[PDB]
Amino acid sequence: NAMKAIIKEDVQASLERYADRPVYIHLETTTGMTVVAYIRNAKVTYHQAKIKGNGPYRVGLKTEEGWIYAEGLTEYTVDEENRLLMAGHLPGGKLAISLQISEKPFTV
Amino acid sequence: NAMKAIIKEDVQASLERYADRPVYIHLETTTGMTVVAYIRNAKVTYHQAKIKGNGPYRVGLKTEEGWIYAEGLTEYTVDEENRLLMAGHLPGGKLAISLQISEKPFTV
Repeated sequence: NAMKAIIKEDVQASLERYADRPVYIHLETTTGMTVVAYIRNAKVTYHQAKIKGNGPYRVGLKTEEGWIYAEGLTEYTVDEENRLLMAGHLPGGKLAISLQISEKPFTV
Repeated sequence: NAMKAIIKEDVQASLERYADRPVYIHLETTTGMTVVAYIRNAKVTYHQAKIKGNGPYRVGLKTEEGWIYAEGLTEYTVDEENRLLMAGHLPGGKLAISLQISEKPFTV
């Protein structure tokens, strides 16, 4: 739980860090928890990235020929492996989301 | 709305059709609708694929070095462009999901 409330500018700086080179992505949505949609270790290269909103937040990544988008993000951290981990959880709607970016495949 | 109730064996046959060659994927989850998670035109090559359950259904695709998974699918079709379109909608929980596979990028 090194997760901390999102600091917009720090996340933006972190996203630009991983732009223009191949990275692995984990994008998952859960509900009430049961998994709804899940993509793990999708390999992509994005050239533009932006975190928007004032809380919760939404992140959009423009890939080679597509898009990766996540809304409802409220917390994050950059771990010892330098992986940008972001997440959000709405206790009322019982909805959770996770978007993680790493230079290496996600395992355990 | 050419969407029709899922026929497990037909979907399975369709999934195996796109296995082992590069395809484009659209995977999206929405709620109450507002988009929650979205990946459009992710390019992947999956070697194993299976639709499970008895209704709703869940589809798992094993990619080169990751996974694509969607639960709550109830309807589908294969359109004129030979694209496998699948979706599910839970009016009670106000949750929707879409998983689409195509040999070409998704546009309009």
